[PDB]
Amino acid sequence: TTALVCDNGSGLVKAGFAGDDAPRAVFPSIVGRPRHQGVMVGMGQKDSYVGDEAQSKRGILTLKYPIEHGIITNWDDMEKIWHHTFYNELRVAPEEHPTLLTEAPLNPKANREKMTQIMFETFNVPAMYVAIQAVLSLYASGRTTGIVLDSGDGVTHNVPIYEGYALPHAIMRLDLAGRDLTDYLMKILTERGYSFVTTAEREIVRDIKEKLCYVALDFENEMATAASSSSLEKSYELPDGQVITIGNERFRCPETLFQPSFIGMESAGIHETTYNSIMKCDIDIRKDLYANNVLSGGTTMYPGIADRMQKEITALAPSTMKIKIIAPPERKYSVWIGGSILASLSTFQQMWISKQEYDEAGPSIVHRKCF
Amino acid sequence: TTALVCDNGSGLVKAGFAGDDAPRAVFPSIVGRPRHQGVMVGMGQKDSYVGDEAQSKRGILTLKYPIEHGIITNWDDMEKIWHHTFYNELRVAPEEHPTLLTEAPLNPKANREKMTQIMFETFNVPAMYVAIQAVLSLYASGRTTGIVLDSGDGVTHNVPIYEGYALPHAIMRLDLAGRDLTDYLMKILTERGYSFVTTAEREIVRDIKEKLCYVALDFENEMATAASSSSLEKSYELPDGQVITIGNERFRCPETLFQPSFIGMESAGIHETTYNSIMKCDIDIRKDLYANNVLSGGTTMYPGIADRMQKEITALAPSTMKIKIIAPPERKYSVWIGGSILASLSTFQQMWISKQEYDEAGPSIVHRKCF
Amino acid sequence: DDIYKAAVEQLTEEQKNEFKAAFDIFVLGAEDGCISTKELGKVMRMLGQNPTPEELQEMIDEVDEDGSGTVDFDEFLVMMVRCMKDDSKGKSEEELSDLFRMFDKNADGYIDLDELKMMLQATGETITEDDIEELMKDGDKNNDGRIDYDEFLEFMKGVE
Amino acid sequence: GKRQTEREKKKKILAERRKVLAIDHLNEDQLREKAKELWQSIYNLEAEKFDLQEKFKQQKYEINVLRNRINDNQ
Amino acid sequence: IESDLERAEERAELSEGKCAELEEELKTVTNNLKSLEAQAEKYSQKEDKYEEEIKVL
Amino acid sequence: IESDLERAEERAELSEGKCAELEEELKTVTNNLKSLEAQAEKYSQKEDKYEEEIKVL
Amino acid sequence: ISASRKLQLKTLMLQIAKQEMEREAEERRGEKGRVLRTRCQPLELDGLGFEELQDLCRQLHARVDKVDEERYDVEAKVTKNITEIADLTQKIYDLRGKFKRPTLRRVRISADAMMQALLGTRAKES
Ligand SMILES: Nc1ncnc2c1ncn2[C@@H]1O[C@H](COP(=O)(O)OP(=O)(O)O)[C@@H](O)[C@H]1O
Ligand SMILES: Nc1ncnc2c1ncn2[C@@H]1O[C@H](COP(=O)(O)OP(=O)(O)O)[C@@H](O)[C@H]1O
Ligand SMILES: [Ca+2]
Ligand SMILES: [Ca+2]
Ligand SMILES: [Mg+2]
Ligand SMILES: [Mg+2]
Repeated sequence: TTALVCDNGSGLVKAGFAGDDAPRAVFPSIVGRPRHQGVMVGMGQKDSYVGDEAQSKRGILTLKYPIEHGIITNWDDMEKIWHHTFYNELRVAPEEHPTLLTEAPLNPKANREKMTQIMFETFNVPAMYVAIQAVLSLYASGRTTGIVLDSGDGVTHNVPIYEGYALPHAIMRLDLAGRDLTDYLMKILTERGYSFVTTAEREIVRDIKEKLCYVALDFENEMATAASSSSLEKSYELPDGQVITIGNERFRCPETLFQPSFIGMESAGIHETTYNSIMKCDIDIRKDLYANNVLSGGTTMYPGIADRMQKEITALAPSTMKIKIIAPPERKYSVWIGGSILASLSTFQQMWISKQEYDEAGPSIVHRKCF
Repeated sequence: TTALVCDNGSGLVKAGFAGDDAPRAVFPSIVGRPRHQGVMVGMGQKDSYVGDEAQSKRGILTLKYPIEHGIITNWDDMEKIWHHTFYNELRVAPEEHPTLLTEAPLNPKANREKMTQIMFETFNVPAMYVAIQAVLSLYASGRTTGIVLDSGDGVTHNVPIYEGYALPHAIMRLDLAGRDLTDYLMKILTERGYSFVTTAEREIVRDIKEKLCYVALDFENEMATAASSSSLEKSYELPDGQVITIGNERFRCPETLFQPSFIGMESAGIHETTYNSIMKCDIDIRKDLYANNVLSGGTTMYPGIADRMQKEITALAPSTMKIKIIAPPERKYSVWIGGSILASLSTFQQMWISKQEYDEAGPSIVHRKCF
Repeated sequence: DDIYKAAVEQLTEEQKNEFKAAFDIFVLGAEDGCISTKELGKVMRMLGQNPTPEELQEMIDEVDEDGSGTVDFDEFLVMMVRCMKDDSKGKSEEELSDLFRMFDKNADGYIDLDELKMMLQATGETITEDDIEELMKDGDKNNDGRIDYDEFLEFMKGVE
Repeated sequence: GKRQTEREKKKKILAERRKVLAIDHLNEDQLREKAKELWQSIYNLEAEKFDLQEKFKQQKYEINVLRNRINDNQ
Repeated sequence: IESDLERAEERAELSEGKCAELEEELKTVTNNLKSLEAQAEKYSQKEDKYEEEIKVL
Repeated sequence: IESDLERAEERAELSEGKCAELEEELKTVTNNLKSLEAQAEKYSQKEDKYEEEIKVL
Repeated sequence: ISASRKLQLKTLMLQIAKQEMEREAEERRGEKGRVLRTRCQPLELDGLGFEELQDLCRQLHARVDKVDEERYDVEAKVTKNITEIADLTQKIYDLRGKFKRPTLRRVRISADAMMQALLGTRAKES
């Protein structure tokens, strides 16, 4: 039979059968209970709208993501999300399909063990396998080397790989991602008068960020230009009218990636954690990693980031090496495409964690040889 | 049929069919298992890369030479190296070809006996013969007398020969060679800030030594000059950029040959062990040995050694004798060229150790008349 | 794939006339008069199924391969037999290796212009020198007079 | 070790391949029948050896092709 | 155009490698020439000295 | 990409020119070295004869 | 000029190559028969008493053992060669794989199924 390549993510759940080009169903991972009282009788009001249904009734819900930073903080809601994904968005019972979840690097063990225990006890799948979210993104590019920066919505991690041999001592995981950029944008919009507070209006700020923000090639020059002319002010129409005008908030929101001091984080930007991740590698594979830097994940879709990052790394790196940044147009679904490719391989067909194996060793089987 | 003139050496395996000018395949003798974990599936990752393949993937391997000082310390790896040499670099099955290995003087017997046992049992050659590495280097020069200093990469030995009669009581074998010079260079580079530690970076230090180091004609004058001017500082580009500048480390690394007290060895330099080897000979053949001093081996390729050695010996020797140092341009492959010449001789065709002879007397046949 | 043409081989292009009538049932009133199969397939899809134009793009690109921009009815047949394939890849690749061994009687591992020329002479195919060079470069992808097994497979890829 | 152990294993396998020939209890007609059996066995061995030789030539050709492909890779 | 760029890069790399090898060879042979010239000068001086010795003896 | 490809091809052409010049230099120096080797051999023969005559005297 | 005509020409080339391969196989089997007849010494089984038959059977068994040893050695060499061929084939596949994995999408419904669904049973070719 065919395998189910699910990809929990944090912000958008992407799923679909193995062997295709794009995920079959992509929908936000939010579960929102209603918060008001409700007076109409017999309206058929449910107790929790999940997935894309709660992005249409969000006016009277309190949306809450079940995955904070890679890790899962609310297991009941995550179980509800998985149940919805299997039964309503794909309509395939899990009793007859292997599953291939994905997990960020350096995550707590208990999260992974609980994930496998749920998949084997509640949904009762035949066999499931958990894979690191960066190796898949490297599969999708058709490479076999390279250092991949997978800046998702929950957590940004940077896994270097050479000739198929991952370097476990050079993984640099940073917890700044799309959600913190949304919060920072929502916080700097208040400097013009627009106040978004409700958890429903966070979605509106996210839409503003997606449609308007861009990464500046040079920060100081853009700050000077936006403060003199008015060629940058782009307007946007809220879900009820009252258009708003975003000035130099456009390139200040995604600039937080390269200067995490804006949101008070100490660490260095995504332009310098990649160079540090390279320098921890051996001295003889640094040229190949320099030449095959891969971008993935949703947050790396800002217009103009593949040039800013290349300029920064070229500034840091030695002058002789060639710096090349691979930015495929299908960046958002790169991890899932790689997952489909991996699940479609014949050599991989014996790596699944078969159910009888789980019955013999318990949920701690995932840390064992079947990784 | 044709004979296979293999030459194990220590650092570079040189092989080729008898009767040519240069070895057919020359490649480092290193076997390196991978050391990291490896995450890509189906990449076709082998368990041990040998020969010149492991000089390209050395970034994720742990290279380890199977021959320490002439002697062989790891028989499985040496067998692997031989198998590679026969099947992939020459592509001739050994079942149909005699072999002519080479061995340093004064080596342990068990090494030679195990070598012949392997060649007769595993590879199953028709007949093999083991020859001393210095007599061949004397063949290649077209002489019949002379004292040859064969400073390889493992061990430096100095065999005097007159009129074809070797003098077994005058062989002076010293264990300082190219590898110790590489280690000493790697140890003195730390005085400028460059630290090479990994077994892969030893190859980079070896390349630095080959391309930059030279032997000073007079040591104190060079030490004084390099400490005042800056006309010696030559720069070199690492495999990733960050050029380095070598100052008076240039002629201090190969100076260890003439003053083995630098690396803590007690013995006298290669300039004085040759004179001692001559003085042990009879009083009537010392003039001929003085006039026909032969250099061979890789490590004698330093620019300016054929003058320093001549100056030193002229200082030691009596003033009347003429001191001449034969330094052919084809020094590195001198032993193998001599091996080809010896294997191509008709008079030598009945000295091979035929397999039936080995079956009758066991591996201890090599010490017998068939030397 | 081949069964369609085989069952229509005894007939003329009137199969395409029937297809044109079927399109007139749905998309009568074509404006370009050129290769256009995306519109009819999209109209077929619009009957309630999930919208997907990638299949239409694949079908509309399967016709043009010569690069001249023209789409013949034979190119339509090629698209039809390539969108649904049963006996592709030259049947068995092992037989392809046997044929390549037959080509490399010298057993050097590299097919030269001599080998391909003699094989085509044995076939006796009348193809102009331009097509000769086209097939050579399809085989000799790196264009150095040598063709290994991989280049042979690439040249005979989708060829049966 | 293993190499001489391999030789001993090979010679033992060959000895097992040597069938126990005992004709001291059979008429000359049965002797001729057994000789015919031996000749047919030798014919089968010859055919197998010839097929192995042809497949070995094919393998040599494929090895040459693989070497050429590796040269293309470099 | 990307494939064209890759081909240009590999051609340039090969040319530079050959250039480096030729540089090394020329360096070695020029050093040999210098050494031999010094030896020849010393040999001319020695020859004159030997002829003088022949005459006086 | 197009601009980068053009620059790479120009670099390759320059490297090829340099390689040709290096080949010329190498051949010239090789010839000179052979000539001086013959000269040194003549020097050696002269020295041998002078030494023999010195011994006799 | 025509893609279908080019495919037809390629098919004809395949037919010619297959015919040549069949001719080669026929030549190989004929040579096999001839060489088998040549190598295998005929059975001279006329006018022979018991003792010479025993001697001949024993010598034939010894020769059978010898040729069995030779054939076993050649079989070991062939097994080594095919193992090396598989190893180097996987090596080339790794050097020419990666992106060579099958990128196939099932959203493309087969045109035959679409024609059958939208036309019932009056679309029989597809
Ligand atoms: N076109 C876009 N431009 C800018 N940001 C985007 C765009 N699309 C998505 N994002 C950001 O990326 C996030 C989605 O990232 P995604 O890759 O789905 O995370 P995950 O790894 O959990 O799947 C969204 O929250 C959004 O903030
Ligand atoms: N051109 C060179 N200049 C200086 N040192 C060299 C040069 N070439 C080789 N060497 C040294 O000689 C060693 C090779 O010696 P070699 O003669 O191959 O040893 P073996 O006797 O084992 O074959 C290398 O390890 C290197 O350190
Ligand atoms: Ca066309
Ligand atoms: Ca080619
Ligand atoms: Mg992700
Ligand atoms: Mg040596």
